[PDB]
Amino acid sequence: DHAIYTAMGAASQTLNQQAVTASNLANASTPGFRAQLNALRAVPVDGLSLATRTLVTASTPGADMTPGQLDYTSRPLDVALQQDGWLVVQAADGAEGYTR
Amino acid sequence: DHAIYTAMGAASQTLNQQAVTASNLANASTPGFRAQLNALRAVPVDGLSL
Amino acid sequence: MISSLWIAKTGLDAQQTNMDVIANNLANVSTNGFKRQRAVFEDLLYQTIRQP
Amino acid sequence: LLNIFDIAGSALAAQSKRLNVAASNLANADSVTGPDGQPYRAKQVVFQVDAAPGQATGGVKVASVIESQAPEKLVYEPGNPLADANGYVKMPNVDVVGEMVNTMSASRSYQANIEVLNTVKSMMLKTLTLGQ
Amino acid sequence: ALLNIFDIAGSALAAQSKRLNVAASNLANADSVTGPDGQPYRAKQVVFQVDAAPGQATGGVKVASVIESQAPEKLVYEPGNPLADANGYVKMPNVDVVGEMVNTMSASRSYQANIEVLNTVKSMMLKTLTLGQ
Amino acid sequence: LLNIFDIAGSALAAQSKRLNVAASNLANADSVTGPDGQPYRAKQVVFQVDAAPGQATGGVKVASVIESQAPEKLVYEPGNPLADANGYVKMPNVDVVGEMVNTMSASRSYQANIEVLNTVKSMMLKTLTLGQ
Amino acid sequence: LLNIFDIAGSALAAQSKRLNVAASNLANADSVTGPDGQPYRAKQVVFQVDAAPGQATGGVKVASVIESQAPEKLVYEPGNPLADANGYVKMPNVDVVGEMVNTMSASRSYQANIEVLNTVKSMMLKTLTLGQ
Amino acid sequence: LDAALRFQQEALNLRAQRQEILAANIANADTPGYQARDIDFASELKKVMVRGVALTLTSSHHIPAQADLLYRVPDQPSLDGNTVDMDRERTQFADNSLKYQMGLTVLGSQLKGMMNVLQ
Repeated sequence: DHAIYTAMGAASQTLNQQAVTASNLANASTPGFRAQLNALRAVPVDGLSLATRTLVTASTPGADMTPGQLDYTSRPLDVALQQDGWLVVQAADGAEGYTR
Repeated sequence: DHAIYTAMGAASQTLNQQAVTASNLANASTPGFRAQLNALRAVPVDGLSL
Repeated sequence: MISSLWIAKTGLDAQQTNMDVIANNLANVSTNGFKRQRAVFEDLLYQTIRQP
Repeated sequence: LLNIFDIAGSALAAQSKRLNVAASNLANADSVTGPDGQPYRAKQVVFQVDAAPGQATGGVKVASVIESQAPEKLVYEPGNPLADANGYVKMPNVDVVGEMVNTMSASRSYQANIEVLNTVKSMMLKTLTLGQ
Repeated sequence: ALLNIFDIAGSALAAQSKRLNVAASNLANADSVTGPDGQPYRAKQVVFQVDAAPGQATGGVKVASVIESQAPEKLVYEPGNPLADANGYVKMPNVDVVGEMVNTMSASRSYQANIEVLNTVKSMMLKTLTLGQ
Repeated sequence: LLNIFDIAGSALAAQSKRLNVAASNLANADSVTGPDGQPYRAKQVVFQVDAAPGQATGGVKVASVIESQAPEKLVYEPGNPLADANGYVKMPNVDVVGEMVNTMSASRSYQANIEVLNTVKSMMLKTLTLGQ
Repeated sequence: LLNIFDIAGSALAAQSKRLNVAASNLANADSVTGPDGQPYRAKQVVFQVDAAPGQATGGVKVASVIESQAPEKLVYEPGNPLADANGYVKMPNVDVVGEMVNTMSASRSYQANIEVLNTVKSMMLKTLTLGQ
Repeated sequence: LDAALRFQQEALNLRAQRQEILAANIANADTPGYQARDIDFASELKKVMVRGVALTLTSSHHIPAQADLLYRVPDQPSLDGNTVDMDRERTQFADNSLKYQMGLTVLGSQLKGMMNVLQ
């Protein structure tokens, strides 16, 4: 009977993956955007007998630091960094954020 | 269940617009013809509530 | 309504806005002194759910 | 009305009114004028939670369907009446893709409430055979 | 087949009913932009405890203290709609729709189980009356 | 506990555990990592006959859940952590068709045992009216 | 005939006759002539309430099928007979999308009344078991 | 005495009449200008409970003899004429059927109690 919960978990968490992809996918043609890659984690439920259930929790391990492909605009002050490079920017609260 | 009728209206009216343009359009190379432009009117259904 | 639908909706609206920009930009060839216009987009605040 | 019948039926009625607003907007996209002679101002529905007094929760009320205040996108036709100086027809401000997405969302919410009503109704029939 | 099993199963019925009514409220008020005073609707949950805490032994469930779920209150972005603050963000109640579907599903099943338990105990007791004769 | 209720109830428990394992597999198919960081190894249950001393038959016991030691199909993502030399993520080896069939068959066996229990309960309650 | 049976069954009959009229229209659109030789006139049904003396409500009656008074859209074929001076054939004015929506709406209303009847049947059969 | 059964008797009869009214509403879902109806159950039930003269009884062959539709406020105007809202009607019909079943169960249980007292 509690199996439904595990299944529910999966369904719910799959929607979260969908959400990520959607935000990951609407953001094409957003300058320098870093795709937020996602994964699903098995979560065992260690208990007092017969460890049989595992949940499907959704996660985003990080961002895809694969350099997106360049558009030539000839504008004098449009900048493209080399691979693994970042421009440092004074964030809203005030701290060195990094952008592409 | 009445939404369909509103949609029906639009579809039906659109078909009529098509006819207008067709009559508007087959009349190319008709001497002195005056093209009949068309339009769509919103018709509110002002009633009791909502 | 779930987040996926509306996220994809704002993606569709952004593409529509980009196409509006392009269409205006293309209509205004042969307009003296006109300056081409480029649409620049941005992502929205990320709703964190579980800190690493 | 029993409590959950009220809650889910209110959800259904609100979703139906939202769908009607969406259908009306979608149908009147590209409609030059109203009866009085005015831009067709696009419509929106605002969902409040019902049951203000008592438990503060349960059911949805969507009274006062209002007007979406986007700027009435214009087109240039100074041969058509209804154009001011610097001839500009008024041309309803309906976001068609927004209306399609809104229609799908309303349909899905409708169906979810139908389903919850079905399950609860089976439960209630089982309830009445309490004893006898 | 004691009489203090009617109380236990009836309390279970009431708790399941209240949980189901709350989950129906959650599912209905998804995408309810505003509250009556004007506030995003906060999806709620009910807290199940054992009834008659002190001494006792085991018996019954109580649904005291309906609480408010701490999901991160998802946002949307429509800076044409009022109720969107600076950096226009409609606050958009935080309902996990599939979770609430399953909640209603299981609530109905548990309610049905307890209804049946009531009937079975009453049959036990009515056949208790036929003791001797 | 009467012997036949014990047999059928053990069947019910075994079927529930089998269905739970199948659901966990079907849910964590395509799960990169475990807690510590290792593949999710696909899980199976072991069905054995119960009542070992006496009559050699009766009931089913699902002691000792095990793991399906198939070679844990790999994928190639050599930027992902959890990838060894020859970057090869481990990618649980769950066959969805097998797991869906397991769920269907487990539900049917569960139903059969439930409905055996109902039959037997009626049989015994009728036995109590022996004579009078 | 039981009263609520009469109400719902009258609804069923009216909906069936409306669907039949819609099908006749949708099929005889694009029809040049009748038997005697005349335009085919799109047909419509008229819905009225029933049981006038008493309670002023209850059930729907479909009396007086009529022929629509739309202006009989013309076409030009001055070699085909049936065409008057200024050769013009009469060519029925059936609105196909309106008739499609009629068919779907009538089917949906048919389903609603069907299922209402089934519900009332269950209610009455449980009424027979009052006490005994 | 034996008018304790009167209350649920009248409640069940009124539920049946409301069922007939709601079925009429469903049946007339699409007739133009129907202007859907209903009754207020609490008021009707109170009125029936709170409130009949037998004729002259002279020599035989003397022939003894004897014998509020509220308007539901509509939402969503049509200008196809009608004002029956299907969702409201369906929820009301389902609730009414459920409460009719309840009343039937209660009356049957009262009759069972009365009949069980007698043996």
